[PDB]
Amino acid sequence: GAAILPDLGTEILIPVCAVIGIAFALFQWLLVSKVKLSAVDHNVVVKCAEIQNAISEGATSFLFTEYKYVGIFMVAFAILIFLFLGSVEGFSTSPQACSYDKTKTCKPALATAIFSTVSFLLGGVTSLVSGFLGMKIATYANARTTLEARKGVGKAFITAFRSGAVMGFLLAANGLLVLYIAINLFKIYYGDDWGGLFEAIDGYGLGGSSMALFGRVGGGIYTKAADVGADLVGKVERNIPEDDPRNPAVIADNVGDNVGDIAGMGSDLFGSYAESSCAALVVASISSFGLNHELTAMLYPLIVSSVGILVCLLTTLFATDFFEIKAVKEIEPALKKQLVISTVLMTIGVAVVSFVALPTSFTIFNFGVQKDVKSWQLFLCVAVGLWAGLIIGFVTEYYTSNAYSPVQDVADSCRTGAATNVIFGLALGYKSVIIPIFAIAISIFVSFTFAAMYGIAVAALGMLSTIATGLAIDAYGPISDNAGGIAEMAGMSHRIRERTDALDAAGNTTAAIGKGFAIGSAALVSLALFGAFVSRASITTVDVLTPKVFIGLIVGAMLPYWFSAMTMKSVGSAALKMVEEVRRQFNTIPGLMEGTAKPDYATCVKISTDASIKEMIPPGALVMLTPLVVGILFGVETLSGVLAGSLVSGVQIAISASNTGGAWDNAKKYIEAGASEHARSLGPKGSDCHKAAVIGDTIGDPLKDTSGPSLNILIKLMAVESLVFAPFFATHGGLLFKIF
Amino acid sequence: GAAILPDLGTEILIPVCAVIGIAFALFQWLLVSKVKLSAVDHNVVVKCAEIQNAISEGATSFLFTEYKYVGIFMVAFAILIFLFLGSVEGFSTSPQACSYDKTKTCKPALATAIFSTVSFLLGGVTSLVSGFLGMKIATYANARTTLEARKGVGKAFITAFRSGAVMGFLLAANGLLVLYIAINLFKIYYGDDWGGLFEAIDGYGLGGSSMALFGRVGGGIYTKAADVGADLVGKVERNIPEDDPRNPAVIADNVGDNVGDIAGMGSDLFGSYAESSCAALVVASISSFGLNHELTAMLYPLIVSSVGILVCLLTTLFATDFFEIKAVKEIEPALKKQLVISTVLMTIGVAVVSFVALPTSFTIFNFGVQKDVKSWQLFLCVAVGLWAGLIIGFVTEYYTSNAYSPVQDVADSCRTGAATNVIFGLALGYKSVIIPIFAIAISIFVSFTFAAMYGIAVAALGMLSTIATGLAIDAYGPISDNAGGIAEMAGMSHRIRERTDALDAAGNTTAAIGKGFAIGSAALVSLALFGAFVSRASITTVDVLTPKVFIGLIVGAMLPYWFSAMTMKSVGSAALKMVEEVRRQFNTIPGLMEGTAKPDYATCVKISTDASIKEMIPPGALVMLTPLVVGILFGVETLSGVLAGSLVSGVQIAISASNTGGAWDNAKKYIEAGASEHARSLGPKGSDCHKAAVIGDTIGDPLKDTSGPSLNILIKLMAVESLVFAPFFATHGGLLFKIF
Ligand SMILES: [K+]
Ligand SMILES: [K+]
Ligand SMILES: [Mg+2]
Ligand SMILES: [Mg+2]
Ligand SMILES: [Mg+2]
Ligand SMILES: [Mg+2]
Ligand SMILES: [Mg+2]
Ligand SMILES: [Mg+2]
Ligand SMILES: [Mg+2]
Ligand SMILES: [Mg+2]
Ligand SMILES: [Mg+2]
Ligand SMILES: [Mg+2]
Repeated sequence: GAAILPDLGTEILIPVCAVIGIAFALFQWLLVSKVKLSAVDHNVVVKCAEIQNAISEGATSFLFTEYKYVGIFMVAFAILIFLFLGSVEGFSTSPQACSYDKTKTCKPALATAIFSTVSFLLGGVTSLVSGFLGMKIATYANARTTLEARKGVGKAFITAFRSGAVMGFLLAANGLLVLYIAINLFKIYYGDDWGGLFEAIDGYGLGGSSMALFGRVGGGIYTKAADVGADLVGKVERNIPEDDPRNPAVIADNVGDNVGDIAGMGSDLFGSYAESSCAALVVASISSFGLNHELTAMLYPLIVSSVGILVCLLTTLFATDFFEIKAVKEIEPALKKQLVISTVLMTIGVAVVSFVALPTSFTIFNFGVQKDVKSWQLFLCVAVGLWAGLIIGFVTEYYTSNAYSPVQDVADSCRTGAATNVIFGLALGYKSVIIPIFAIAISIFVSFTFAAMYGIAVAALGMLSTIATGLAIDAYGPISDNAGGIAEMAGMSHRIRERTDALDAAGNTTAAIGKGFAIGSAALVSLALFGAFVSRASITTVDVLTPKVFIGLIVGAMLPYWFSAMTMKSVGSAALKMVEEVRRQFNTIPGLMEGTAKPDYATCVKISTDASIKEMIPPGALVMLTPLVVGILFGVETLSGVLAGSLVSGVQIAISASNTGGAWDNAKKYIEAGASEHARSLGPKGSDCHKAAVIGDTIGDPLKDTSGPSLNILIKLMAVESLVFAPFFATHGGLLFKIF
Repeated sequence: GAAILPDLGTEILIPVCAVIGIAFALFQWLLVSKVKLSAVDHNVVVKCAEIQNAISEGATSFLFTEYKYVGIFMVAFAILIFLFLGSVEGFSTSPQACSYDKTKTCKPALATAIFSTVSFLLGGVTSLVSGFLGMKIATYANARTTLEARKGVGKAFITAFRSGAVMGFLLAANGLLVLYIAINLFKIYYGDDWGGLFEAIDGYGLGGSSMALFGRVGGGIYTKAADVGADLVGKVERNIPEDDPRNPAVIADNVGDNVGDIAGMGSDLFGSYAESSCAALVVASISSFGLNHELTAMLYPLIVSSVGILVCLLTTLFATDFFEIKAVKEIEPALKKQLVISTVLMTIGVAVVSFVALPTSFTIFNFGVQKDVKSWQLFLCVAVGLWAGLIIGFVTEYYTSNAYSPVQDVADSCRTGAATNVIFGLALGYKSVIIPIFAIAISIFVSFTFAAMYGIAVAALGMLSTIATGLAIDAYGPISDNAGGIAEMAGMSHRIRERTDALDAAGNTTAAIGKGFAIGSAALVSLALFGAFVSRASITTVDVLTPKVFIGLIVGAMLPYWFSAMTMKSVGSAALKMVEEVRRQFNTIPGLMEGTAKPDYATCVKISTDASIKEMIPPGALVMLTPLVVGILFGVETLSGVLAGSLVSGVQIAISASNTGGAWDNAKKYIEAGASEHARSLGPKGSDCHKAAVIGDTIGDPLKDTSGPSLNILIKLMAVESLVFAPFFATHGGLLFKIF
């Protein structure tokens, strides 16, 4: 049954919304361009511009190198997709009867193999663009945030936030537009074969997350090598300020914020948005929407996202135009209010979309059967994802902000040395998983009960319906981070660093929240994708108490630990190298420590470049080889276990790692700031307590910036990879069992 | 089909072996008594005995206190077993159809509710006795190991190993004898109802692990509060030797070794032994062995354990009589030979038992169907468990001994400070899980394929078939640990401390191996119990892709993290208080640092005492309340998800935690001994590298001695607890779904 909103209306609405989002991004960039600087107080302005250029150059240079390797891997893997999918039906060009309707004829499997390859490359390119554009605005907005900090913490906040909004709206609108275009283009070939249309379109998220994996891990290793090295020798050893221009690692550190926390994060969340959308589309395509060719209801997830962009635009105006920050204590609540307002506004918006873009009754594919579903039930499916997100955001704030007791007790434990700081920090992260898990569990139960895998996929999208705002508050952080780095490097007044420090602490919490959203939506979309895989692979039942499934389960649960071992070890080894280099320069360049000789920044940049480009390979291979090795050797039943295991296990370590690291960072910020008697009693900077906090922070660096956040990609990527390769595994896989 | 060994032979063989094992343990205690000392070099022996008495008193005092609370808890919980199990049949006194065969009449459920309570209390008491006896021999042989260290390493090794043997054989023999006795007594009532007999007997393992959970957590919190406190103030802050008698936390530290690493560990492994034996018994009881009332084959597990005692006795003779240690490098291989020799001899033993105590063909219950199994197939089930163990031991030795690169690299990373030491340590533990998981997975596949749940249960018992030797090599460690503590506290020669340090380092490795066997066997037995739970609860299929099972799965995966948060935070807070107290004594008691005034040990003993008794409660509650809360509220489908996720997730954090902790300890021992130039280059004691290693070591302390090893109990305990209450949950549970 047709919805109120006709198909042509949907066809107009979606790109209009994307255009509006792109326009809004450009406008914000324009407003930020009003902050002027150049390399040609004149001296402070000039110095900021020079440091900005060093950072910009370093960041652009790394991504080109990273993206060159990743893009080569992408072409290699696209060929694998083509051959494996094509081999299912012997590359025949002959049409076959639709698996979703024997009375109809569908396009050849071969076409789906081709178009899956196309959408995969599309997703990879779009994901690269997401990270690059993010890096561009971040490296443009950093120094401008620094200069605005001369006028106060509120002005600086607005520059960093407007700029964060540039990234969020660009990424959400571009991701939406590309998907919309691909669908209309692919439809020209597929015609009424919507099952094949959307199965092919599903490659988009596969490409998105494939590149995101390397961007997150590569970017992650680069930044943490520099970060740990700079901080340990500078702050713990040499008793100099963080980001001091004498420190040879400071440039790599600040470049790192852009290539990891920005570019990597950007590709990462694009993968999230793409997979959730695509997962909804596949299930709907063989549900009544796709069967009755009802375009509007079929594109329900895209309409939700179209409205999300608009909702986030309005929300943004509240922080950008309706409220002023005057005191440091107002930053975190400002940020939180963006999550609150957008959620409330999006609840309404989702109700509107459910009311006008769905028929009141319809059916959803449910493991071979068409399940009767009502539109108010779908509304609750996406709304439960939306509200799970907000809950995750609140709990994550409680655990990572130095405004609350958990982080303050972590800082407090520094009184008894680094070891107690680490014990308290590990305990905090472990403890922090409880409510997000419960939130995710509730979201699963509601959405699974109402609309099976579609409901779940649409819950994932619900959690990411406010993605423009999520990205904005998140990207705000590394920009603020760079601003303090630039302030120190340019020798600005201590008042400037205090303001940036306030901004930066809030970004710590905000980064932990973004990670919570990414993990939450990854669990959701991966479960949806798990169910879809099972159908696509002709599995009747995934029975945990069979030998094949159970070994998959316990092995899948182990993968996130293997992945974490590799990434942690990489950062550890590179940082060890970094410390040796930094020590060397301090110990052997005359005048360096005295400030009359300049350090060699390039050598540190090279160390984090070499380690990242090299060491991103094995964990990337682990994730993407796993479904192929398990699918081909052991078959779809064992692979089923693996998917379930990696999901339920990976999620726990991802959450605890990110929050522990976030907590160590803000525990350190708390001591550095001395904004209360308790904080001051832990100081001043350089005290044993401070140094214990720095130890904790640097241990948390790879936890929250390399392994932790990348785990959500491990999960969601194997999930979509297995779905895309399901027919191939079902037909040609399980060799070990076929032999014996 | 009867086997070659008649029922009467089996009835005689089992206690004969137990008694032999008891005799052998007593013989060893005797040879150890040959080493003489008394508080009535003369002044060294006297001081050694006054110190031994101080430790013995503190350990006995805490155990009584701890056991007081646990026993009280044990009685309360026993009342729940009676009521809940009794409620299944409305406390009827009438017989009813067999749950395994409705054509037959069985003993009333109410009877089984009573015999379950009896076996529960029996197991609890036997678990208490297990811990207590271990503590007795350990606090007896510690000073004897010290005094004998005056004559060389070999001499001190033997005393420590003989004493470890006492605990290993007493525990194994006693655990067997009690089980055997309880089976014969219970059979008096049950007659031909063997299903009901062994269903009731299954309470034995429930009592054993229930009470072990508190013993591992309570003892673990006690010991680690002292350990972290003593080491941070003494070694990191005040630059004095480890175990220095001036340190007021040193008595609590050394008491703790016996109270956690010995008593808690002993209960822990008794729990492992009992659950494995019992789980095999419940499946077999409704297989052909139980239905045909063939006593020999039905007691296959107890006959395996009986031959295990004999094999281990033979194995012990090799380290004890046939060989001796001249060089410290011979210690670790000596202990590993115990594992290799016992594994090989037991392979032969299990072959013989399989050949003489089983019919060549029989059936194994398999989710309703009687499955045809051959004796050679059962042989491989127990053998694959046995060999999985040896593999796990080798891999664990590789990751925790400082004779190999991973630990040496971790020690090396100390050159760049505590933060790199910690990052490397975390990475190592994450890495160490790969092969054990694979070993476990292979064990599952083989045993599940051949003989379903019975096969898996029997793989679990195979891994624990050399439990006496396993316990010997492990218990050897803390005895050595204490011996070095006594050496330092008695101001003995530096050369004495060097010898015990060598003994101690090996003990760290064997303790990590012990934990691996416990985690390996816990995975196996819990999977077997899981399957049995599913049958007993009348679940047709555990379908991962249902709302009820999946929310169980993800939540159950979260539980080990929640458990770790509690236990890590408890140690952190307790250790923090300890540090403050030790500082207080050093800063306010005149003459203390100088050596002319005595420190108040009692205050430190009180800190760890108070913290442990209080803080053992909530994690105990979490583990014990979970099956009841989920089973009653959500039902057996959800609890099924919980059990699966708990197992596959908990195993990863358990292995990684114990091995990380072990690694940091031995990295530290490596630097402390300086037995190579690389080791010496990181020294000497008090260096920045040494201090960085001590930081890592004290972070690892709660990881490997509180949270990590208790995690295996969390898994195996919820597993039996679920099976025992299965009829109850199946009848009266799932309330939330029955209402709305
Ligand atoms: K940040
Ligand atoms: K030990
Ligand atoms: Mg830093
Ligand atoms: Mg940074
Ligand atoms: Mg920074
Ligand atoms: Mg930060
Ligand atoms: Mg950092
Ligand atoms: Mg210690
Ligand atoms: Mg100790
Ligand atoms: Mg010790
Ligand atoms: Mg030790
Ligand atoms: Mg220790």
